[PDB]
Amino acid sequence: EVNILGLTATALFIIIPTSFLLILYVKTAASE
Amino acid sequence: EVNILGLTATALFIIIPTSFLLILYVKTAASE
Amino acid sequence: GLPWYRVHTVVINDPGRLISVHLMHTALVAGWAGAMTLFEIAVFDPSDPVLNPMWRQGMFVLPFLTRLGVTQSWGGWTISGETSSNPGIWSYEGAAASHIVLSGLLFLASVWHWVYWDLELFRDPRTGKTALDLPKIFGIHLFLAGLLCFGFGAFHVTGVFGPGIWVSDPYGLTGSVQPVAPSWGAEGFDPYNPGGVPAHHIAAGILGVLAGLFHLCVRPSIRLYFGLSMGSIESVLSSSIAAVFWAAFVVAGTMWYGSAATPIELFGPTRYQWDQGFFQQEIQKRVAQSTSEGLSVSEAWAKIPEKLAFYDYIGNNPAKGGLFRTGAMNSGDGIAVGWLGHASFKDQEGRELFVRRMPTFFETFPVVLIDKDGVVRADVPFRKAESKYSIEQVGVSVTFYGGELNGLTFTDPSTVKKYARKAQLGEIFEFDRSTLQSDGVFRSSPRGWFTFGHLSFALLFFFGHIWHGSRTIFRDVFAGIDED
Amino acid sequence: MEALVYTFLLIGTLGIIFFSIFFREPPRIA
Amino acid sequence: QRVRTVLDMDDPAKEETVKELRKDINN
Amino acid sequence: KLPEAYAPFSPIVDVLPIIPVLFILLAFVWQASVSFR
Amino acid sequence: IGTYQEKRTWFDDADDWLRQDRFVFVGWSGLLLLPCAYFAVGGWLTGCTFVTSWYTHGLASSYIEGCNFLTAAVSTPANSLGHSLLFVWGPEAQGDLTRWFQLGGLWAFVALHGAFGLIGFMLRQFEIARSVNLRPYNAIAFSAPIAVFVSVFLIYPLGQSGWFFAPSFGVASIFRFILFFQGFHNWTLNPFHMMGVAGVLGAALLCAIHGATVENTLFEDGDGANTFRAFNPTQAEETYSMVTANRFWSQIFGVAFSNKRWLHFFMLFVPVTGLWMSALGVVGLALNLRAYDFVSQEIRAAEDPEFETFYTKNILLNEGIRAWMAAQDQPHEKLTLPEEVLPRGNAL
Amino acid sequence: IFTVRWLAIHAIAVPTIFFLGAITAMQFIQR
Amino acid sequence: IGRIPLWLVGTVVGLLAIGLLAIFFYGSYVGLGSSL
Amino acid sequence: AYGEGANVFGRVTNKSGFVPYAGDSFALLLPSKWNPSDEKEVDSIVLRYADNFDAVNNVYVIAQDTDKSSIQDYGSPEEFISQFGYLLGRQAWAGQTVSEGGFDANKVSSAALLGVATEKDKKGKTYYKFEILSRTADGNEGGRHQLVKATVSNGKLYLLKVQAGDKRWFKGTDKECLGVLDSFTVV
Amino acid sequence: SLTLILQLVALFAVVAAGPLVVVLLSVRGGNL
Amino acid sequence: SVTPSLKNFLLSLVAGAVVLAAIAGAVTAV
Amino acid sequence: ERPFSDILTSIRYWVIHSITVPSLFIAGWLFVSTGLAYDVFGSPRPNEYFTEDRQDAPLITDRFNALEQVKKLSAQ
Ligand code: CLA
Ligand code: CLA
Ligand code: CLA
Ligand code: CLA
Ligand code: CLA
Ligand SMILES: CC(C)=CCC/C(C)=C/CC/C(C)=C/CC/C(C)=C/CC/C(C)=C/CC/C(C)=C/CC/C(C)=C/CC/C(C)=C/CC/C(C)=C/CC1=CC(=O)C(C)=C(C)C1=O
Ligand SMILES: CCCCCCCCCCCCCCCC(=O)OC[C@H](COP(=O)(O)OC[C@@H](O)CO)OC(=O)CCCCCCCCCCCCCCC
Ligand SMILES: CC1=C(/C=C/C(C)=C/C=C/C(C)=C/C=C/C=C(C)/C=C/C=C(C)/C=C/C2=C(C)CCCC2(C)C)C(C)(C)CCC1
Ligand SMILES: CC1=C(/C=C/C(C)=C\C=C/C(C)=C/C=C/C=C(C)/C=C/C=C(C)/C=C/C2=C(C)CCCC2(C)C)C(C)(C)CCC1
Ligand SMILES: CC1=C(/C=C/C(C)=C\C=C\C(C)=C\C=C\C=C(C)\C=C\C=C(C)\C=C\C2=C(C)CCCC2(C)C)C(C)(C)CCC1
Ligand code: NA
Repeated sequence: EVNILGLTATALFIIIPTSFLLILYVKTAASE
Repeated sequence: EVNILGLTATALFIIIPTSFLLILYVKTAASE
Repeated sequence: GLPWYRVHTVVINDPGRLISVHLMHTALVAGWAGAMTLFEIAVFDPSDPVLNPMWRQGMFVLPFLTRLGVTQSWGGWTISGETSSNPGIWSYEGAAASHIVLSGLLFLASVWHWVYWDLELFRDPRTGKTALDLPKIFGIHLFLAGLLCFGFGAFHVTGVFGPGIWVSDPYGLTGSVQPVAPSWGAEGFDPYNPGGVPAHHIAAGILGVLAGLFHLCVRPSIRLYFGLSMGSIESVLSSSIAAVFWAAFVVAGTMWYGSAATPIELFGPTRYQWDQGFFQQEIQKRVAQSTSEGLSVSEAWAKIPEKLAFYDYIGNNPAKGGLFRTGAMNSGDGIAVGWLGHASFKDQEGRELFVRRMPTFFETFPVVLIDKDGVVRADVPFRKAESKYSIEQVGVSVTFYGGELNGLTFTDPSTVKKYARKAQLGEIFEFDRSTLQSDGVFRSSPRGWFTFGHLSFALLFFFGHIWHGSRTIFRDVFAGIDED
Repeated sequence: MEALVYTFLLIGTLGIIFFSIFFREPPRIA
Repeated sequence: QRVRTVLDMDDPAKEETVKELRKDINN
Repeated sequence: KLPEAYAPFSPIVDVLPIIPVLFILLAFVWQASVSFR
Repeated sequence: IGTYQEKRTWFDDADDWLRQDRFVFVGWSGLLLLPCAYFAVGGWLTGCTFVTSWYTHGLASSYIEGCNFLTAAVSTPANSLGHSLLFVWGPEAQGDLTRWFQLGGLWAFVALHGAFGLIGFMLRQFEIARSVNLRPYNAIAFSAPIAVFVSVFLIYPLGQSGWFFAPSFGVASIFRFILFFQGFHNWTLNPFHMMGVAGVLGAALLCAIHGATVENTLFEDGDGANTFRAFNPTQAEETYSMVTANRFWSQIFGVAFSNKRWLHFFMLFVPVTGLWMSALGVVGLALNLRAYDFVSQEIRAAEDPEFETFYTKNILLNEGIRAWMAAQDQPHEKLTLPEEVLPRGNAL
Repeated sequence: IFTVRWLAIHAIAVPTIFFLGAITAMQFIQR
Repeated sequence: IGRIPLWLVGTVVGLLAIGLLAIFFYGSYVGLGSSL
Repeated sequence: AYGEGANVFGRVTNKSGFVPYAGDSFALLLPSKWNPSDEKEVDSIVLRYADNFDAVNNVYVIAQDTDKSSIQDYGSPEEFISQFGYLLGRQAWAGQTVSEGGFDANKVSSAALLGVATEKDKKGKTYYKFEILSRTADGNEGGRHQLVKATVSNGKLYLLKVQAGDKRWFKGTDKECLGVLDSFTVV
Repeated sequence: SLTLILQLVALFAVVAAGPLVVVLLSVRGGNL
Repeated sequence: SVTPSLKNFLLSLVAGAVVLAAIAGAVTAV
Repeated sequence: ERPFSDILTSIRYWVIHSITVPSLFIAGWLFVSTGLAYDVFGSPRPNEYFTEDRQDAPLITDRFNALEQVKKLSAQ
């Protein structure tokens, strides 16, 4: 009946680090 | 007990637009 | 630039930014403390303080709250079940909001010390550079820690001003928070004697204040100053990491083995007292004592309380749960609602049999029922084809002597096999699995989860201490040699 | 959604390794 | 009362108890 | 069994398999003797 | 010490004698590493040839009984001993050595002396790195094997019932330990162990790849057909063509290394991280906190008699381990199991 | 001599030779 | 110095070591641990 | 303990693979590789021994008090087999299934006679010999070889019973079982 | 036994044969 | 009173003391 | 310097070793053959694995009386 706890855990552990590293990469590429 | 769906909805509706507004603020103040 | 894994190295030569991040870290820790206490209060059910104990609900931070005095909240209930008194400001939720307020103020002070970081206090008066007299800072903090030990031992735990501590029975039946008389002898170094804790904290406080006075009065020696690099802040970072992971190892060991600072009524029972037959020991001793005083064996078991019979249950064993068996212990195999009693098994001709209790390692165990001498007399077979000890042909009958079933004698082999498989796990108990939609498999105690987290953090800070000691002894090569 | 989330994770790994092979930074300094 | 009986009562159940481990050389 | 005229010679027969293993080891001996030049 | 007078004491004479170039260096850690390590290897070697294990385990694990190098082992004390340090002078042996043996005391002797020898060996690496004035990345790497030693030989028996459940110092006893975690713990299914396996396999992969690539891109540097005679430490130029190596692996694999520092730091990082993850997993199993089962699969198997997978098969083989192996591996627990209740299927 | 190298190589040599002589005796022992 | 060749020293040491392992392997089939 | 020289170049004292045992008015030669296990299965046993590999292969003697003269007065060997059919296990599963094959309807295990005898000794005592093949629908160890030696001298019946699987039968253990049979005797 | 004695004398004759050749060539010149 | 285990610990402390003295003499020699 | 390439090649190293190494070898031989290893390290003889009172593998199952327990459970 859908394990929403594991779903939101997986979703957050994907979303937060990939977004954080994308911010750092964008500021590295913009500010040489 | 505990409405985990409402807790998650409220938590992300706080954090994601807040992080969005703060990131544009700090990136705007970084390069005026 | 600076790599992603070194972004906190910019605050090394900044006492103001260092104290700002220390303040914000304390703010975050206090905020978690308040939030977790309120979450546990929200998910807590204090209705049954016997057969639905707090450690069965996954209570992690509430036992640490209750270990030094608070027992009742704003809900009008007390975890011991005793009639509600007046907490004052210091209740579960009141203390929780106090941590939340403390977190906010530490946050605001952290922001302040971030904005104002160039204090001349962090300035060397004679050379004008940024420096800190770390031995003097240590002496001051040692004085503060000694005064805190002396106060916490001579006013709170001894109860001359504080409420005391949680002390209970040797077998976890009756216990409460009250003052304790300090034990100043060799018994004070007994790990389980609660009086050894106020005596320890008083003597530790007097030694700490004396050592703080010594470090205020006396500067270090130059050879030691150069050998350990006392002028460096990563050196004392490595030393502090060393001390904190030693303390982590000590607390994990004491929590896993039980101690005076580790109540069974607060953190659940222990795998060692499950193995060594401690609750089962007094269950059988009490039953034999009641039956040896001219009393028939049908009400002797009724004299056994619900707490002890539940303590003799392998599902309450901390060394049984799983790493990804997430949640409360009640969420694994339901909530206990009643004690069925001792399943006593009889042979057809007449001789008492006993189930071999399931060990700590096994997920599942073969059901065997052996006699007093120690030979196998019955079993739940696997083959069922060439079996000779099987219950259907040897005629094992269960009698039962407890609460809901006091005289229900079953000779049906299916029910006898079921009750044997239930009694191999300790005392049989009714569980409801529809209240929380439980799993079926056993879970781990907060004692077990605490020990796992602290042993893991002990290993990571062992590596961190080794690495930071590497950095501070080898500060020359880590900075540069310049063709030398 | 039981198998679909593992599908997302596996496709993410494949996309990341594909981008690391092709849309990589050029190898500088020798 | 009977320490002999309780030892034989629970050692069928589990053979690793403190009391059976203690003074086993007499057994 | 070995034939009748050769029966007491089974001891000098019995060691003969290991001689090829002694050959490569002899090559190593000669290389040590020439000091692996 | 900052152009001070630095009056010489006994410490400076001792330091001057210890920090000397010899055949084998001593240093300060020689006060600890040399005796602790020599006692550890001597205790293991003596227990593997003479010290029997008949009393504690009910078996033979020494050469004096009929055991080989792959059979003898310095065995752990009995489970009823719990977690005693088991001194020769303690309440156990009461000062008697010939019965301090055959009671597991030599196992504790070897384990404690080995732990302190590992401590002294990292101190060795640290102070020699100081003498040569180089970074102690070797000590950084060595922090992981001792984490494994502590988590395996100390933390796991400390969290479980006693030293009996620790690995005995040997070969076949280690294999028993391995199968013990296989059946009783399902250690393969633990994600931390999967990380440890990935770390070791990747480290061996990096070892082979780096060696082959350097040895196949090593330039000419002379006229002889033997490449090894073409190496000279006097020249400062690099031995192998890193740009050629990078092009080769970029066109074969798709990704390739560009920095020697990042290459060698990766070779440093992969086994250390894998071994620390395995150490954390064994810390988890020290508390019997297993990754043993999958809830969805066990429920689906219980409510579906025709749904089976390799995980269900693995659970069954674990039950085979427990039922047919605990009966003899745990003599203190007294498993007198009839062999018609053990799980045993068709014919076999 | 009795130097550091002498002490180390003798501490490795003497008990190992004793143990080898022991085990060569151990090989001819029968039940 | 040089009175006996180093190669001959290594060779006789190797002969003794190989014979040592040989009698060790021989003693596995007889005596203790012979499984007979 | 006391000091004695280790047996170097001093012959081996035991190679037959058997050890003598003298019990209550009976003697036998137990297999050397076997150990006793305290697991009473019919409550009438005084002696039980099992191999160290897997104890499906067992030997045990029955001390049952039965009183009617001699084994000839006990009757035919097949009648004796009919009396102790409970000794060859029991299928307590009473479910319905015609699906095993090689066995009767709603049955799991079966027993077959392979040979009976009335072997005597030097003193003139009579001994009953029994060879039974006990197969089961799982095909467990290819069946089991139940070798039974029976006699009665005093008012207590003596019934040796050597059990062994068929998987071990043709691997070199049938000689051990026959050795146990013709070494077991009652005096 | 005689069989074992002859086996060992054959083994030592064939094992010492090689090093005897090497030492003979070492003490009788060279060309190796 | 002084139990035998404590007495043995005190002799163990003396033994460790003389072992440290012995290793100190050994390293100050040679 | 003595780089071990000169110690081995000199017979002075071998004259002080042609009897000491075989001396240690025969010392170990007599040490094992006289039963001294069994006496010093507690290993039972091949004829003294089981006593007459017990015929199963020994178990300690005791801590503070384990010395006297192994004394009674070992070979006299
Ligand atoms: C070391 C500190 C610590 C300890 C000992 C505990 C212990 C406990 N907590 Mg708790 N918790 C903590 C910190 C801690 N917590 C923190 C910091 C938070 C805030 C985030 C929480 C929030 C929290 C909640 C909301 C709940 C608990 C609950 C519980 C209890 C149930 C067992 C459990 O945790 O589930 C299982 C334990 C684990 C799965 C251990 C994880 C082991 C590693 C870290 C997993 C590996 C992760 C991997 C590397 C990342 C990939 C993930 C990705 C794929 C999504 C237990 C006694 C439950 C409870 O009782 O309610 C009150 C409950 O619901 N905790
Ligand atoms: C006004 C200050 C104050 C007060 C009165 C409290 C009070 C309390 N806190 Mg709290 N806390 C505070 C500040 C405070 N805190 C701050 C600033 C933080 C942020 C860092 C925290 C973070 C925090 C957490 C995370 C938790 C608490 C918890 C608790 C409760 C139980 C504590 C306990 O039993 O664990 C025992 C405490 C200890 C064992 C500390 C021992 C100190 C070690 C041993 C010192 C070792 C080194 C030392 C320097 C050596 C001294 C040398 C010597 C010779 C003198 C308790 C009511 C717990 C709780 O239940 O939540 C509410 C809990 O989980 N607090
Ligand atoms: C005279 C009054 C008095 C009294 C009655 C006590 C009483 C007590 N003290 Mg105490 N003490 C006192 C004065 C006193 N002390 C004074 C004046 C000081 C100086 C400040 C101390 C300093 C002190 C320390 C440092 C400790 C105690 C501890 C204890 C408790 C020991 C029992 C226990 O909890 O389990 C047993 C406790 C232990 C086994 C901890 C020992 C630490 C070992 C070495 C841990 C090993 C970890 C190490 C890194 C090895 C590696 C492990 C590897 C497997 C990874 C006990 C109740 C211990 C404690 O805090 O209890 C939790 C402890 O650590 N005391
Ligand atoms: C209180 C202890 C402590 C403190 C003050 C420090 C402080 C520092 N460390 Mg260190 N370290 C510690 C413990 C500590 N460490 C431990 C236990 C380990 C072993 C795991 C290490 C291993 C370590 C390494 C390998 C390195 C440092 C480095 C550094 C420096 C910069 C790192 C940084 O924060 O940037 C940013 C850090 C991050 C962005 C972290 C990434 C996010 C991680 C993966 C998860 C976040 C954790 C989670 C949110 C909270 C969990 C913590 C809680 C459960 C305890 C910095 C001054 C670096 C350095 O000095 O470079 C030369 C560096 O290379 N540390
Ligand atoms: C110097 C290197 C060294 C080190 C680091 C160790 C370390 C260790 N040994 Mg070991 N040992 C050594 C050498 C060493 N040993 C040698 C050379 C021998 C041969 C004799 C032994 C024989 C030995 C045995 C037989 C055993 C150990 C054991 C142990 C372990 C526990 C020791 C213990 O608890 O007792 C306590 C030790 C100490 C308290 C150290 C003493 C230091 C004191 C405090 C100095 C006091 C001196 C003082 C200045 C006196 C003057 C004061 C006066 C004038 C007033 C431990 C890890 C035990 C073991 O392994 O457990 C199974 C054990 O059974 N050792
Ligand atoms: C349906 C589908 C998709 C099926 C698949 C489903 C399924 C099977 C799932 C897969 C799950 C999965 C991802 C498995 C991995 C899970 C696992 C256990 C991971 C653990 C993760 C982890 C954090 C472990 C900790 C240890 C750790 C950090 C390991 C990392 C290992 C690692 C990356 C090693 C390197 C491997 C590698 C290929 C080597 C690089 C070699 C290299 C390119 C050198 C080339 C080179 C060499 C030279 O010498 C020179 C000179 C130059 C110049 C040069 O270039
Ligand atoms: C036809 C070819 C067939 C191969 C196609 C598939 C191969 C996949 C490519 C390998 C992975 C790329 C690694 C990205 C990371 C990456 O490219 O980083 C980029 C990095 C380049 O680093 P540099 O040399 O530039 O380092 C110096 C820097 O500091 C300066 O830029 O490459 C490497 O790290 C070395 C390659 C190791 C490769 C390790 C293998 C990792 C395993 C991947 C497993 C996938 C999951 C399993 C599936 C579910
Ligand atoms: C300002 C102010 C205030 C206050 C505010 C607030 C309220 C704040 C807060 C805050 C908070 C309330 C916080 C909290 C938090 C939490 C945290 C911080 C956490 C956490 C976690 C972690 C860290 C994790 C970890 C991990 C992971 C990662 C996974 C799982 C497992 C582990 C554990 C490992 C007021 C107005 C009142 C008044 C005064 C002023
Ligand atoms: C225990 C103890 C102790 C200690 C002792 C010690 C520390 C010593 C030693 C010792 C040792 C130290 C021994 C040894 C041994 C060894 C051996 C036995 C070896 C070998 C063998 C072999 C067979 C080999 C082979 C080979 C190889 C494979 C490699 C190379 C080549 C060759 C050929 C050599 C004491 C008394 C104090 C007291 C307490 C207890
Ligand atoms: C048929 C026959 C025969 C033949 C024979 C032949 C064919 C020949 C030969 C031969 C040979 C063939 C001999 C030999 C010997 C040798 C040896 C036995 C060896 C050795 C080696 C070694 C000792 C080595 C050492 C080393 C080195 C120096 C280098 C590196 C390291 C090593 C350690 C490896 C005759 C005439 C007798 C007659 C009878 C029969
Ligand atoms: Na099968």
